[PDB]
Amino acid sequence: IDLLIKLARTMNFTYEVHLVADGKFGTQERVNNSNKKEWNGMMGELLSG
Amino acid sequence: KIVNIGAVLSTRKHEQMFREAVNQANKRHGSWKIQLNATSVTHKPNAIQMALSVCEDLISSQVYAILVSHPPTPNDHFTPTPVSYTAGFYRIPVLGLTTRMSIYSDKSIHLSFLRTVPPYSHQSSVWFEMMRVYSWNHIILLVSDDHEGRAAQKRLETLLEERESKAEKVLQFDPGTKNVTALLMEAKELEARVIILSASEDDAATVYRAAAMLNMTGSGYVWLVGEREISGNALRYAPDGILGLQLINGKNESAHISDAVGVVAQAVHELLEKENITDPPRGCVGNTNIWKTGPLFKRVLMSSKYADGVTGRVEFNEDGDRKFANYSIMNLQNRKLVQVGIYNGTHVIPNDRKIIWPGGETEKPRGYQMSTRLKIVTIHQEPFVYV
Amino acid sequence: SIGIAVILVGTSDEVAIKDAHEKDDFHHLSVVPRVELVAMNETDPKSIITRICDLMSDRKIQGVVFADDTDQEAIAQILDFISAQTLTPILGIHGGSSMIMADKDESSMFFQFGPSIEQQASVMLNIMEEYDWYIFSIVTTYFPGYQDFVNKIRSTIENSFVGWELEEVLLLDMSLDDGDSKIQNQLKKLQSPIILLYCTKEEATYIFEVANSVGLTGYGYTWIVPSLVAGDTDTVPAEFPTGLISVSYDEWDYGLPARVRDGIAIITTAASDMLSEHSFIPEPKSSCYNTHEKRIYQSNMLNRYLINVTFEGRNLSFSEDGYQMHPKLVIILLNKERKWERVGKWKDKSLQMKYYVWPRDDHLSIVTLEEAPFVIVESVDPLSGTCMRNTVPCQKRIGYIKKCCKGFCIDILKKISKSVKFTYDLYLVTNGKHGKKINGTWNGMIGEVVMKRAYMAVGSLTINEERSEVVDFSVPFIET
Ligand SMILES: *[C@@H]1O[C@H](CO)[C@@H](O)[C@H](O)[C@H]1NC(C)=O
Repeated sequence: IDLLIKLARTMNFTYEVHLVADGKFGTQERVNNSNKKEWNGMMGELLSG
Repeated sequence: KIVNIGAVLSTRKHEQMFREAVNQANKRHGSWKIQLNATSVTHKPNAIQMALSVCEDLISSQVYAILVSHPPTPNDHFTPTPVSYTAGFYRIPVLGLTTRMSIYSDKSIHLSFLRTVPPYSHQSSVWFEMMRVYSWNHIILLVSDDHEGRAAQKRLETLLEERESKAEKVLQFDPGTKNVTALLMEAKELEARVIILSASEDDAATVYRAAAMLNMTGSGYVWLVGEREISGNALRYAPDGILGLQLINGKNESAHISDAVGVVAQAVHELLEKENITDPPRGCVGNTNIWKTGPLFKRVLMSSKYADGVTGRVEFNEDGDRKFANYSIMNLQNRKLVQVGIYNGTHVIPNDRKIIWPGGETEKPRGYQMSTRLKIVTIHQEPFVYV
Repeated sequence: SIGIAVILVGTSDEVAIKDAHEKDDFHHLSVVPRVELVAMNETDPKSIITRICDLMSDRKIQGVVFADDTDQEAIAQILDFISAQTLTPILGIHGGSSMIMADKDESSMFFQFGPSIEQQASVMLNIMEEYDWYIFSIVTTYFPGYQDFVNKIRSTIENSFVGWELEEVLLLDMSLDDGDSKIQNQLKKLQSPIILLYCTKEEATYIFEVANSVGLTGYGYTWIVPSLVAGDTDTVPAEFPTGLISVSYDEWDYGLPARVRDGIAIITTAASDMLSEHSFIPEPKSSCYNTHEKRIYQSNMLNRYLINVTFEGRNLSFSEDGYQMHPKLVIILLNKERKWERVGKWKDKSLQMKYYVWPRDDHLSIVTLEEAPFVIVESVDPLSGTCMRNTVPCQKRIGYIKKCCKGFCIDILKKISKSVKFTYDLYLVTNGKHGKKINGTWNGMIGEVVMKRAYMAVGSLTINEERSEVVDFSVPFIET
C-alpha cells in the first residue's frame, strides 16, 4: 500500500481500496458443467470490469 | 423466339416505359434465336391473392429473370418472398431491384436470387474505415434486435478484428420497448465518445427522444447513423450534427432497369454456345419436376461485369450483391441537409464544406476519454498488506 | 372444431392410416379431431395452394400432418409460405419436409422430426471420445449454411478438461470454377488419422473423385460425414471407399405408420390444455380468401404454448428454430460392398457401441502382466471417462472392462512405436502368470505367443534355454 501512495502523487491518481470477495488469488477452471472454464477470485474480478 | 420475361412491378408508369427499355436491349444484342418480350403484371400490395398471384402468369409465360419493385408503403418486406419461393424450387433466377433487407443475402434459402442493390447491412463495411481515418479508436455499438441489425453487428465484429480491437462495449436493443432510458445511461459510464446506431423508423425516433433530457446533444459527442435514420419518421427529434450515410441513385427505379436489363440480355450471348439449352416446361401446374439445368444458368451471370448505363460499373458476384457500392456522406445542420463527402467505393472523398458537430464545436472531439478515479484490488497478506 | 388433414405424396399405404386416424383415444379433453385422409400427386405449387384452399376452408381445420416419400428438398420452403400467411400449425414426418432449415418468420408454426447441423456436431464428438482419437482434421465445402456446425467445434474444445489435438481446419471450395484441380493440391497436407468431411450427396461422387485420387483412404484413415450425405442406406453413390462410417436419422425402427401416429396425437392435444385454463378455443379466420383480414386473430400466444409436449413416455419439445432436440440417431458404417449397417444407439444422450475396439500387419496384439516396478494397472477415471494423459489404454478380458495400464516397461513400448511404426491393443493374461510348462503346454504371456494369439509379449520376462527354444527373445536391456 505504501507503494501505491507513491504512484498516486506522480501521475494524478484517485483511488479506492476494496479487498477480494472470496480470498483465492485466481485460477481458470470449469464449474457445474465441466464446460465453463473460467477464472475465479481476484483474477476473475479484474476481467469482470 | 418470343420469350415472355418481366416482373410484378408496382408503379404502372415505371413498367410502362420499361416496355421500351427492352427495345434498347433488343438492338444491342446480336442473338437471333431469342427475342425476349415483356409480359408484366401489376403489383399486389397485400397478402390476400398471393396464394394465386405469383406464378399463375409468370412461370406459364416461360420467364427467365424476374425484377422486383416496391409498394407505396415504406414499411414492407413481404413483397419479394412469394416470388422468390416459387423461383427457389424451380431454380430459375430472379433479380432484386428494390430489395434492401439482409434477409435475401444469406443464400441459405432462396438459392436462385440476384440483387442489384447492396442490402442495408453492407453499410457497415464502409463504416469500418469511417472513424479510422479520424482516429476514434473507441466506439460504442447499440443496435435493434433485428436480423439486419444482427447481420450488421456480426459483420463489423468480424471486420474490426483485423485492427485487434475488442469493440469496447456492445449493447442490445429490443424493438417495441419505450422506457429504455435505464439501458441508455449505462453507456455514459464508458470513456468512448463515438455513438453509432442502426435501427428502424420507430426505434430511431424514441432513441433520439431519450437523447434530449440526458444532454447527449451537448458538445463532446459524435453520432453516426445509417440512411434509414436520416430519412423517414426520424427527423422530428433528430439531434443536430449527425454524420449519417446516404444512398445515391438507389431510389431511381426508372434507371434501375438500365443496368438490370444489360446484364441478363448479354448473359445469354455466352450461353448460346453449349448444350442442354432447353426452356423449362410450360405452365405452373403440369410441371412437377425441375429441369436438369438449374443453377448452371447463374454460372454465366457473375462473369458479366458491364460498365454501362445510368450508373454503370456493376460487378455482381460472390453473395449475389453489388460490389464497389456508392454512398454520399451526409451531415445534418440546423434542420438542413448538406453533403460533406462521398465514398466512391474504395476510399473516402470529403467536401470543402465545413463539417459540424452537435453543440457548434468546430473541433472534432476525440473518440476517447480518461478517468482519473480507479478501483484497486488487494488480498490479505502478512508482510505486504496488513488488515 | 379441429381437423387434421394429412397429405401423402408418393407410393404409400394410406389405408392403415385411416385406422391410425380413428385411434386418438384422447376423450379426456375436447380434442374433437376431424382427421382427413388426403393423398394425391400434387407436387406443383399451384396444386398445393389450390388443394389446401378448398381443404382448410371446409370447417375450422387447424392441423395438417405431412407425409411424403420423395427427396425433393424444395417442398419444405414452399410449405413455410402457407404457414406464414395462415395460422394453422403444420408438421412433416417424412419426404420433402423433414430436412433442416435456417430460420423462418415468427408467424410460421411449422416443426418437423429431424436434428440440424449443430446437433450433429455433438453426436460424433461423443462416440469418438470412447475410442480416444484425439487427433483429427476438419474439412468442409462451401454450402448455404456451412458455418454453424464448424462453429460449435470451437465452443466445445476450449472449455474441455481433456486436451484436444485439432489438426487445423480446411475450407476448400468445391463449387468454385477451375477449382477441381485445386482439391488435389489441398489434399496433400493432411496427416491426422481421423478426418471429418462435410459434402453434399450429389457432389459426394464429384468430391470423392479427387479424394480417391490421392488415395489416403485404404485402411489407415476414417471418414466422417453427416447423415445428409448418405440420405438412405439403399441409395449409395458407390464411390465411397470401404470402411466409411457416419451417423444417420433412424428410419428402420421409425416406420411411416409409426411416425404418423406420433404427429397426429400431439397436434390435437397441443391446444387441448388451452381450453382447460383460458376456456377459449383458438379459431382464427378459416377462410382461404382475405388472408390479410385474418391478421387480427393473432395466435402467437398459442404458439408459445406448444413447447411442452409429452407422449408415450418421451418429451418432444420444440424450439423457435423448429427443432426436436430429441433425435434417435443410428450410426452406419460401410461394409466391404456398398451397404450401411447399424453401429450404435442413442437414448437420452447415451451412446452404446456394439464392439470394444476398432477392428482391422501394422497392428500387433500385446500381452502384459502387472508387476510392481514395471507395469501397474488401475481402474479408469470416472470423471473424464479416460484415465489421464500419458496413460495408455488397456483392455482386460472379462466381457471386458476399461482398465488402464501404466508404469516403466510400457514407456519403452511407446518409444519404439514411433521408431518403427506399429499399432497395438494391450490386454492382460487370463490363465497363469509368467508361463509354466505343464503336459507339454505353455500358459501366461509365453502361452499366448506359442499358441499364435499374441505375436508379441512384454513385461518382466526372464530369458532361459527352455523359453528361448519356442520364442525368439530380443537383446536384453535390464540385468537380472
Ligand atoms: C494533477 O492535476 C492538477 C490539477 O488538476 C495539477 O496540479 C496537475 O495537472 C497534476 N499534478 C501533477 C502532474 O503533479
